[PDB]
Amino acid sequence: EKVRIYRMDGSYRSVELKHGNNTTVQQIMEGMRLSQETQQYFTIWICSENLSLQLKPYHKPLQHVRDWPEILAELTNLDPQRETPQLFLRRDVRLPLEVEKQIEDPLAILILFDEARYNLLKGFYTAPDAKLITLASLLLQIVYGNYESKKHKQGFLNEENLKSIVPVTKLKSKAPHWTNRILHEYKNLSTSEGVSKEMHHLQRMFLQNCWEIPTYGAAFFTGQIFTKNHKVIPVYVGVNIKGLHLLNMETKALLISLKYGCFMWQLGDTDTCFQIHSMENKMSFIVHTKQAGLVVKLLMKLNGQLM
Amino acid sequence: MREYKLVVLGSGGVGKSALTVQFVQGIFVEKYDPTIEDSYRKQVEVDAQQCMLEILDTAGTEQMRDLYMKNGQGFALVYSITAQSTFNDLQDLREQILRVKDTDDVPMILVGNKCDLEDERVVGKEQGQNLARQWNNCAFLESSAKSKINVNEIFYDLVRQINR
Ligand SMILES: Nc1nc2c(ncn2[C@@H]2O[C@H](COP(=O)(O)OP(=O)(O)NP(=O)(O)O)[C@@H](O)[C@H]2O)c(=O)[nH]1
Ligand SMILES: *Cc1c(O)ccc2cc(C#C)ccc12
Ligand SMILES: [Mg+2]
Repeated sequence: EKVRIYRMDGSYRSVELKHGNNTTVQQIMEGMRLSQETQQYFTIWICSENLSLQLKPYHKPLQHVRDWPEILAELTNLDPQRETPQLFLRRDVRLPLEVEKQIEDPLAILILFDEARYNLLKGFYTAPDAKLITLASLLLQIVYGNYESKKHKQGFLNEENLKSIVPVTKLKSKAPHWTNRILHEYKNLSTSEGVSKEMHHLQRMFLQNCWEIPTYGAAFFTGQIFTKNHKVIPVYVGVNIKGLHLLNMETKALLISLKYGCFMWQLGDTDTCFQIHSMENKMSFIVHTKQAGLVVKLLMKLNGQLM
Repeated sequence: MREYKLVVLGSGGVGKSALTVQFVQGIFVEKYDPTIEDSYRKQVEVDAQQCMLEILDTAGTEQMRDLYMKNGQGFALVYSITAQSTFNDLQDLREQILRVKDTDDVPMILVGNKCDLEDERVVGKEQGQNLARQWNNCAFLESSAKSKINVNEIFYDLVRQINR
């Protein structure tokens, strides 16, 4: 018995299931090619198109795949016929930023790098144009190698090549005006002999620019808010080791970002919503979602980790 | 961007995974972990074009083998110059691929791995070149996953053979 454990880039590793569908996350984690250093940073997630859940070491992932239509009905209003789940190896949402900042293992770095790159291209990283251009330039070095005037000065950064290095939400309107600044920083990276060209060193540079993004490492949930005629605004709810972040589901625009200690939460009695009180703002809002129980529990655990 | 389906075949222990991981991730896998089935993706530039490579890393000790050759576009056939049996086994593989593809025009390369272990060699270089010539002048390379010798050239050459 075996299962494919995927990663964000489409790759997978098949792992033997010693105990069939009773095999645990911990057992599957052992079946990978990860040392104790590489292992502690990641865990098994179960994800379909519009629901991604971090699993626990004692969980049995194949039973979650089996029970997925019931999990979708409990936590979402989604259509279960288009949501076949798969198993992924992804960054542990509880991983403290201070721990990640001292990682030197090349395998852990590339696994984190690929997930970070996936979030950037999908539009889940909100950052100023300077930060985005810097990330795009690092991707050109990592993927296309050293800058060459013959190959990259003109007729290179078309939208086909732009897809790979800029967020999809910026491909149309803003990225085409960035191509000159991107190529300049790309040229600066290749010619600056003080910048290490080691693959894992370049991937760590990419991550360093991602660590200051507010939604970095966030687990994303789906919900709705009503606006002060009340209008419905579907939202992504991002919870990470820094706090809570609200993204417009359609544009990925950052509606609000709140650090731990600067806001409070309350789970609704109905369990299908939660309220947020922005300290030092007098502002409150309520998010309607059947994942409210998970969001609040995660908010408590990540707030409780901090010192 | 064009996608290329590449398959690394060979008997157990030859270094299929080490060669694949070195090419994709830049790491030398040291501990021997028998592979069930691993797939990798990697964007490279071959002949001034960006190519998305899907590399299938296969098990060397059991056969789903027919689906690999039905779907694969190019095939790296790997042996170890340390083990004579792994060289002897590649003959069956080369003929199985030609059978499933129903043609001898199949992108393919013969790879003699562990060329860093010279003081452990059992299969001579000339015997590898001899076999490649037998295989309708098939491409041939000696490689090492540690020393990074002829690692990228394996997958680059398959891409060119697919393009031709
Ligand atoms: N010295 C040396 N050792 C190598 C080389 N390539 C692989 N090895 C070693 O050979 C062993 C087996 O390597 P591996 O890639 O797992 O071989 P495999 O063909 O994938 N085995 P399997 O078919 O079971 O999946 C490992 O200990 C690895 O370090 C090489 O070029 N040089
Ligand atoms: C309850 C819980 C804990 O304790 C840790 C991490 C979690 C992640 C997700 C996701 C996605 C849901 C619940 C979690
Ligand atoms: Mg292997």
